[PDB]
Amino acid sequence: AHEYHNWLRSPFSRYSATCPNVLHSVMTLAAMLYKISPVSLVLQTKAHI
Amino acid sequence: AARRIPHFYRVRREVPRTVNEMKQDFVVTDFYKVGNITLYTELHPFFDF
Amino acid sequence: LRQLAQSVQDTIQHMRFLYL
Amino acid sequence: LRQLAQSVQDTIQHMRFLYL
Amino acid sequence: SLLHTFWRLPVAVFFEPHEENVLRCPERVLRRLLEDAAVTMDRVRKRYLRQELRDLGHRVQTYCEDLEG
Amino acid sequence: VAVFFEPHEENVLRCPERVLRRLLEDAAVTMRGGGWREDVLMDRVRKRYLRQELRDLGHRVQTYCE
Repeated sequence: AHEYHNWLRSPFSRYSATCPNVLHSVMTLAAMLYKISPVSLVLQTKAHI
Repeated sequence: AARRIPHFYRVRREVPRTVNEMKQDFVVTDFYKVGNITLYTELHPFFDF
Repeated sequence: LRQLAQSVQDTIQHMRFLYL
Repeated sequence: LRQLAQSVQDTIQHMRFLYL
Repeated sequence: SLLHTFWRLPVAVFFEPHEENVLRCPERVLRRLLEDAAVTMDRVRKRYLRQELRDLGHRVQTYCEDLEG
Repeated sequence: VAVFFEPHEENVLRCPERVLRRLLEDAAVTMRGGGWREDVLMDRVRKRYLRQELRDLGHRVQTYCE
Protein backbone atom coordinates (compact mmCIF):
# COMPACT_ATOMS: atom_id res chain seq x y z
CA ALA A 1 0.00 0.00 0.00
CA HIS A 2 2.26 2.73 -1.38
CA GLU A 3 -0.18 4.58 -3.62
CA TYR A 4 1.59 7.92 -3.18
CA HIS A 5 4.89 6.18 -3.97
CA ASN A 6 3.65 3.85 -6.70
CA TRP A 7 3.93 4.59 -10.39
CA LEU A 8 0.29 3.74 -11.09
CA ARG A 9 -2.52 5.07 -8.93
CA SER A 10 -6.22 4.56 -8.11
CA PRO A 11 -7.73 6.66 -10.98
CA PHE A 12 -6.42 4.00 -13.35
CA SER A 13 -8.12 1.28 -11.35
CA ARG A 14 -11.20 3.46 -11.04
CA TYR A 15 -11.16 3.87 -14.80
CA SER A 16 -10.92 0.15 -15.49
CA ALA A 17 -13.94 -0.72 -13.35
CA THR A 18 -16.23 1.06 -15.82
CA CYS A 19 -14.38 0.74 -19.09
CA PRO A 20 -16.19 -0.92 -22.01
CA ASN A 21 -14.37 -4.07 -23.09
CA VAL A 22 -13.37 -2.86 -26.55
CA LEU A 23 -10.16 -1.82 -28.32
CA HIS A 24 -10.47 1.93 -27.77
CA SER A 25 -10.70 1.60 -23.99
CA VAL A 26 -7.49 -0.41 -24.09
CA MET A 27 -5.85 2.42 -26.02
CA THR A 28 -6.85 5.02 -23.47
CA LEU A 29 -4.97 3.25 -20.72
CA ALA A 30 -1.87 3.90 -22.82
CA ALA A 31 -2.28 7.61 -23.40
CA MET A 32 -3.11 8.04 -19.73
CA LEU A 33 0.59 7.31 -19.20
CA TYR A 34 1.98 10.48 -20.76
CA LYS A 35 4.63 11.93 -18.46
CA ILE A 36 4.33 15.44 -17.05
CA SER A 37 7.99 16.16 -17.42
CA PRO A 38 8.69 19.60 -18.95
CA VAL A 39 10.17 18.01 -22.06
CA SER A 40 7.10 15.77 -22.21
CA LEU A 41 5.03 18.93 -22.11
CA VAL A 42 7.06 20.30 -25.03
CA LEU A 43 6.52 17.46 -27.49
CA GLN A 44 2.81 17.10 -26.72
CA THR A 45 2.47 20.84 -27.21
CA LYS A 46 4.43 20.88 -30.45
CA ALA A 47 2.38 17.98 -31.80
CA HIS A 48 -0.75 19.96 -30.77
CA ILE A 49 -1.91 17.19 -28.45
CA ALA B 1 30.11 -1.48 -49.40
CA ALA B 2 28.31 -4.83 -49.23
CA ARG B 3 30.84 -6.01 -46.65
CA ARG B 4 31.41 -2.57 -45.13
CA ILE B 5 27.75 -2.35 -44.12
CA PRO B 6 28.32 -4.42 -40.94
CA HIS B 7 31.57 -2.48 -40.66
CA PHE B 8 29.75 0.85 -40.68
CA TYR B 9 27.99 0.06 -37.41
CA ARG B 10 31.27 -0.95 -35.80
CA VAL B 11 31.23 2.58 -34.48
CA ARG B 12 28.73 3.45 -31.78
CA ARG B 13 28.43 7.13 -32.63
CA GLU B 14 25.37 8.51 -34.36
CA VAL B 15 25.14 10.79 -37.38
CA PRO B 16 23.68 14.26 -36.78
CA ARG B 17 20.19 14.94 -38.04
CA THR B 18 19.82 16.16 -41.61
CA VAL B 19 18.05 19.41 -42.38
CA ASN B 20 15.41 17.94 -44.70
CA GLU B 21 14.51 15.58 -41.88
CA MET B 22 14.27 18.59 -39.56
CA LYS B 23 11.71 20.27 -41.82
CA GLN B 24 9.19 17.47 -41.38
CA ASP B 25 8.61 17.35 -37.61
CA PHE B 26 6.51 20.51 -37.57
CA VAL B 27 2.73 20.46 -37.90
CA VAL B 28 0.86 22.51 -40.55
CA THR B 29 0.31 25.57 -38.37
CA ASP B 30 3.46 26.12 -36.32
CA PHE B 31 5.75 26.00 -39.33
CA TYR B 32 5.32 29.69 -40.01
CA LYS B 33 6.17 30.52 -36.40
CA VAL B 34 9.62 31.46 -35.15
CA GLY B 35 9.91 28.15 -33.27
CA ASN B 36 10.99 26.59 -36.54
CA ILE B 37 14.74 26.79 -37.03
CA THR B 38 14.83 25.87 -40.70
CA LEU B 39 12.99 28.86 -42.12
CA TYR B 40 16.28 30.25 -43.40
CA THR B 41 16.57 27.06 -45.45
CA GLU B 42 13.23 27.22 -47.24
CA LEU B 43 13.72 29.70 -50.06
CA HIS B 44 12.08 28.37 -53.17
CA PRO B 45 9.33 25.85 -53.97
CA PHE B 46 11.55 24.11 -56.55
CA PHE B 47 14.79 23.62 -54.60
CA ASP B 48 16.33 22.66 -51.29
CA PHE B 49 18.79 25.12 -49.74
CA LEU C 1 39.27 -26.58 -88.28
CA ARG C 2 39.06 -23.08 -86.77
CA GLN C 3 37.69 -23.80 -83.28
CA LEU C 4 41.32 -24.47 -82.27
CA ALA C 5 41.82 -20.68 -82.01
CA GLN C 6 38.40 -20.21 -80.42
CA SER C 7 39.83 -22.29 -77.56
CA VAL C 8 42.42 -19.63 -76.80
CA GLN C 9 39.71 -17.00 -77.36
CA ASP C 10 37.87 -18.71 -74.52
CA THR C 11 40.87 -19.04 -72.23
CA ILE C 12 41.91 -15.40 -72.45
CA GLN C 13 38.61 -14.14 -71.09
CA HIS C 14 38.79 -17.01 -68.61
CA MET C 15 42.02 -15.55 -67.25
CA ARG C 16 40.53 -12.07 -67.55
CA PHE C 17 37.88 -13.17 -65.06
CA LEU C 18 40.59 -14.94 -63.03
CA TYR C 19 43.44 -12.47 -62.87
CA LEU C 20 41.47 -9.24 -62.77
CA LEU D 1 49.85 -17.14 -92.93
CA ARG D 2 50.07 -19.96 -90.39
CA GLN D 3 53.72 -19.20 -89.65
CA LEU D 4 52.74 -15.52 -89.75
CA ALA D 5 50.01 -16.19 -87.16
CA GLN D 6 52.35 -18.19 -84.92
CA SER D 7 55.10 -15.57 -85.15
CA VAL D 8 52.76 -12.65 -84.47
CA GLN D 9 51.40 -14.47 -81.41
CA ASP D 10 54.81 -15.27 -79.95
CA THR D 11 56.10 -11.74 -80.61
CA ILE D 12 52.98 -10.22 -79.11
CA GLN D 13 53.49 -12.37 -76.02
CA HIS D 14 57.09 -11.15 -75.86
CA MET D 15 55.75 -7.60 -75.85
CA ARG D 16 53.14 -8.63 -73.26
CA PHE D 17 56.10 -9.42 -71.03
CA LEU D 18 56.98 -5.69 -71.04
CA TYR D 19 53.92 -4.52 -69.13
CA LEU D 20 54.51 -6.46 -65.93
CA SER E 1 52.72 8.68 -19.95
CA LEU E 2 51.13 11.51 -18.01
CA LEU E 3 52.10 15.04 -18.85
CA HIS E 4 54.62 17.29 -17.13
CA THR E 5 53.42 20.84 -16.57
CA PHE E 6 55.21 24.12 -15.98
CA TRP E 7 52.81 25.81 -13.58
CA ARG E 8 52.56 23.84 -10.37
CA LEU E 9 49.12 24.61 -9.09
CA PRO E 10 45.94 24.08 -11.13
CA VAL E 11 43.67 26.85 -12.32
CA ALA E 12 39.90 26.76 -12.55
CA VAL E 13 38.09 27.65 -15.76
CA PHE E 14 35.13 29.89 -16.55
CA PHE E 15 35.34 30.22 -20.33
CA GLU E 16 32.91 29.55 -23.14
CA PRO E 17 33.25 27.44 -26.30
CA HIS E 18 33.68 30.74 -28.17
CA GLU E 19 36.65 31.58 -25.94
CA GLU E 20 39.85 29.55 -25.52
CA ASN E 21 39.83 25.79 -25.96
CA VAL E 22 40.03 23.18 -23.22
CA LEU E 23 40.21 19.39 -23.12
CA ARG E 24 37.23 18.20 -21.07
CA CYS E 25 36.69 14.55 -21.93
CA PRO E 26 34.74 12.16 -19.69
CA GLU E 27 36.37 8.80 -19.23
CA ARG E 28 33.78 6.48 -20.74
CA VAL E 29 33.64 8.71 -23.81
CA LEU E 30 37.37 8.48 -24.48
CA ARG E 31 37.23 4.75 -23.69
CA ARG E 32 34.46 4.21 -26.25
CA LEU E 33 36.31 6.28 -28.84
CA LEU E 34 39.36 4.09 -28.29
CA GLU E 35 37.19 1.02 -28.86
CA ASP E 36 35.74 2.51 -32.03
CA ALA E 37 39.19 3.42 -33.31
CA ALA E 38 40.55 -0.03 -32.45
CA VAL E 39 37.74 -2.00 -34.07
CA THR E 40 37.61 -0.05 -37.34
CA MET E 41 40.86 -1.66 -38.53
CA ASP E 42 51.35 -8.92 -54.44
CA ARG E 43 52.56 -12.48 -55.02
CA VAL E 44 49.34 -13.26 -56.86
CA ARG E 45 50.89 -11.07 -59.58
CA LYS E 46 53.89 -13.40 -59.74
CA ARG E 47 51.29 -16.19 -59.76
CA TYR E 48 49.70 -14.58 -62.82
CA LEU E 49 53.12 -14.18 -64.44
CA ARG E 50 54.00 -17.84 -63.90
CA GLN E 51 50.57 -18.94 -65.13
CA GLU E 52 51.19 -16.75 -68.18
CA LEU E 53 54.43 -18.68 -68.70
CA ARG E 54 52.30 -21.82 -68.66
CA ASP E 55 49.97 -20.15 -71.19
CA LEU E 56 53.07 -19.41 -73.27
CA GLY E 57 53.94 -23.10 -73.17
CA HIS E 58 50.37 -24.00 -74.13
CA ARG E 59 50.61 -21.53 -77.00
CA VAL E 60 53.88 -22.93 -78.31
CA GLN E 61 52.27 -26.37 -78.08
CA THR E 62 49.55 -24.94 -80.32
CA TYR E 63 52.19 -23.57 -82.73
CA CYS E 64 53.75 -27.05 -82.88
CA GLU E 65 50.25 -28.45 -83.44
CA ASP E 66 49.38 -26.12 -86.33
CA LEU E 67 52.40 -26.26 -88.65
CA GLU E 68 52.18 -30.01 -89.33
CA GLY E 69 49.34 -29.83 -91.87
CA VAL F 1 33.14 23.28 -10.73
CA ALA F 2 36.15 22.54 -12.97
CA VAL F 3 39.93 22.44 -12.49
CA PHE F 4 42.48 22.72 -15.29
CA PHE F 5 45.89 24.11 -16.25
CA GLU F 6 46.81 27.11 -18.31
CA PRO F 7 49.01 26.24 -21.31
CA HIS F 8 52.65 27.20 -21.54
CA GLU F 9 55.76 26.78 -23.63
CA GLU F 10 57.44 24.72 -20.91
CA ASN F 11 54.82 22.05 -20.27
CA VAL F 12 55.89 18.77 -21.84
CA LEU F 13 54.02 15.57 -22.61
CA ARG F 14 56.39 12.69 -21.97
CA CYS F 15 56.83 9.46 -23.88
CA PRO F 16 54.11 6.91 -23.05
CA GLU F 17 56.33 4.80 -20.75
CA ARG F 18 58.09 3.32 -23.88
CA VAL F 19 55.45 0.57 -24.10
CA LEU F 20 53.68 2.42 -26.91
CA ARG F 21 56.79 4.02 -28.40
CA ARG F 22 58.05 0.57 -29.39
CA LEU F 23 54.89 -0.21 -31.33
CA LEU F 24 55.24 3.23 -32.90
CA GLU F 25 58.69 2.18 -34.09
CA ASP F 26 57.26 -1.15 -35.23
CA ALA F 27 54.65 0.69 -37.30
CA ALA F 28 57.49 2.90 -38.56
CA VAL F 29 59.60 0.01 -39.82
CA THR F 30 56.83 -2.31 -40.98
CA MET F 31 55.80 0.32 -43.54
CA ARG F 32 59.18 1.51 -44.80
CA GLY F 33 58.83 -1.06 -47.57
CA GLY F 34 55.36 -1.85 -48.81
CA GLY F 35 52.50 -0.15 -50.60
CA TRP F 36 53.97 3.14 -51.74
CA ARG F 37 50.58 4.35 -53.09
CA GLU F 38 52.46 5.36 -56.25
CA ASP F 39 52.63 2.21 -58.33
CA VAL F 40 49.03 1.46 -57.41
CA LEU F 41 48.06 3.89 -60.16
CA MET F 42 50.61 2.23 -62.44
CA ASP F 43 49.10 -1.09 -61.40
CA ARG F 44 45.61 0.09 -62.36
CA VAL F 45 46.67 1.46 -65.73
CA ARG F 46 48.82 -1.60 -66.46
CA LYS F 47 45.96 -3.94 -65.60
CA ARG F 48 43.59 -1.91 -67.75
CA TYR F 49 45.95 -1.69 -70.73
CA LEU F 50 46.67 -5.38 -70.33
CA ARG F 51 42.96 -6.16 -70.42
CA GLN F 52 42.63 -3.91 -73.48
CA GLU F 53 45.44 -5.56 -75.41
CA LEU F 54 44.29 -9.03 -74.38
CA ARG F 55 40.81 -8.28 -75.71
CA ASP F 56 42.54 -6.96 -78.83
CA LEU F 57 44.24 -10.34 -79.08
CA GLY F 58 40.77 -11.84 -78.81
CA HIS F 59 39.53 -9.74 -81.72
CA ARG F 60 42.65 -10.60 -83.71
CA VAL F 61 42.32 -14.33 -83.03
CA GLN F 62 38.61 -14.18 -83.87
CA THR F 63 38.88 -12.30 -87.17
CA TYR F 64 42.29 -13.25 -88.61
CA CYS F 65 41.40 -16.92 -88.19
CA GLU F 66 38.19 -16.28 -90.24
